Amino acid sequence: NGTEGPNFYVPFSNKTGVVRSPFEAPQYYLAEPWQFSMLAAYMFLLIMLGFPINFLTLYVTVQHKKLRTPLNYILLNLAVADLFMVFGGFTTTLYTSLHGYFVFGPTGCNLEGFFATLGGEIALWSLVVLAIERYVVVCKPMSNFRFGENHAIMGVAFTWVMALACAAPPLVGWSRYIPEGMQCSCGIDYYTPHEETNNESFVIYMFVVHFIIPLIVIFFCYGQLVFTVKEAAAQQQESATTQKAEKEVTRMVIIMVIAFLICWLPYAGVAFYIFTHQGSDFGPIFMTIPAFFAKTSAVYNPVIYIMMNKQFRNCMVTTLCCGKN
Amino acid sequence: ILENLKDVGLF
Ligand SMILES: *[C@@H]1O[C@H](CO)[C@@H](O[C@@H]2O[C@H](CO)[C@@H](O[C@@H]3O[C@H](CO)[C@@H](O)[C@H](O[C@@H]4O[C@H](CO)[C@@H](O)[C@H](O)[C@@H]4O)[C@@H]3O)[C@H](O)[C@H]2NC(C)=O)[C@H](O)[C@H]1NC(C)=O
Ligand SMILES: CCCCCCCCO[C@@H]1O[C@H](CO)[C@@H](O)[C@H](O)[C@H]1O
Ligand SMILES: *C(=O)CCCCCCCCCCCCCCC
Ligand SMILES: CC(C)=CCC[C@@H](C)CCO
Repeated sequence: NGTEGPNFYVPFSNKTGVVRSPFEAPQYYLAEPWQFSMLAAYMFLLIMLGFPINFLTLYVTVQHKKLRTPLNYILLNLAVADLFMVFGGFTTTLYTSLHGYFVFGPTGCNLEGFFATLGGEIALWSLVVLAIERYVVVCKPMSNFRFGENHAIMGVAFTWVMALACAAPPLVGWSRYIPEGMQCSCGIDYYTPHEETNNESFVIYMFVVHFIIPLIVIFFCYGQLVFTVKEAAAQQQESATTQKAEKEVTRMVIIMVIAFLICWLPYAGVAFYIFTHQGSDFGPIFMTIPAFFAKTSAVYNPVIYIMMNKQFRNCMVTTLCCGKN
Repeated sequence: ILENLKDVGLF
């Protein structure tokens, strides 16, 4: 059903002699041109919505001192992550999608895949680290401990280490970056069993270390937090404000957990199917179904984690309305 | 924990 070569895999059979290198000729045989136009349109959407919302976060952080607290660093980190998702991934894929194929060759594939994977992993591990920080600060699990600047910096560096420990192996021999789906964007190889780079062990290490571990850490930390808040509000039913707080905190934890699942579950499940029923017939459009949900997390992660944060909100309505409110 | 909730931006 496919068509392989030295540094790619076109999910389209060369029985008709039409398949060409995704680095060299347009792939209008695995998708009409208008579908490449819609690919470019969606990239345009993700840039027009994703760049303002994420850059503005860093901006208002520069304007408002009450935002430059350590328990906010990871949020800033998230914004930077999304910008790596925007300029390392979304814009490149816009340009290449407008040509019908990946014009920047194998090296450009390694770059666009390295920065797209990097940004996405920084975002994910920032979500995990944030959950850990809120568990520690709110649940008070260690005797005589308060959260300082050095702890926050440590957390950000941990996100960077977990990201590099997930984006660098394909550049040096563990798995590899190849054009995915409609061959216009580059990603981690999990649809060929390429033994020379040991794709199977890397895909297992992804699913276990960079999916199961974060999932468990988030669910644990936020379950513990909702327990703590529920329990305190139970011991304080005379305080209506504590009741409000219990409600809002529960609703937010549900929103964040469900958003995490919507974001990373399709990628894990579809990729795991392409690595459990591997080798079959996979429409490029079928291949771009989890990447949709994951890539849109550069837009709704700032909406959930920043725009729904009363501090950041306030400072943004202040900045955009250039003075008051 | 209302103070902690505001610190972490959850309330
Ligand atoms: C999908 O399937 C396609 C068709 O099977 C395939 O494309 C073919 O690729 C070969 C090269 O590997 C092309 O071969 C050339 O054909 C022309 C005549 O049509 C020859 O003149 C030319 O001569 C070559 O020149 C050499 C250097 O001087 C010399 O040693 C010999 O003359 C040598 O033969 C080549 O033979 C062929 O035309 C292509 N087919 C089509 C329909 O264009 C694709 O590669 C394949 N896709 C992938 C991704 O692998
Ligand atoms: C992993 C973190 C997810 C925890 C979300 C579970 C929220 C359950 O929901 C909660 O239970 C209450 C009953 O006490 C209900 O009245 C409310 O719907 C809600 O406060
Ligand atoms: C200082 O006081 C500035 C006041 C705010 C001006 C009002 C903003 C108008 C809304 C523009 C957003 C729509 C852009 C079009 C989308 C493509
Ligand atoms: C590629 C595969 C079979 C599993 C990867 C799971 C991803 C959702 C992890 C993203 O960090």
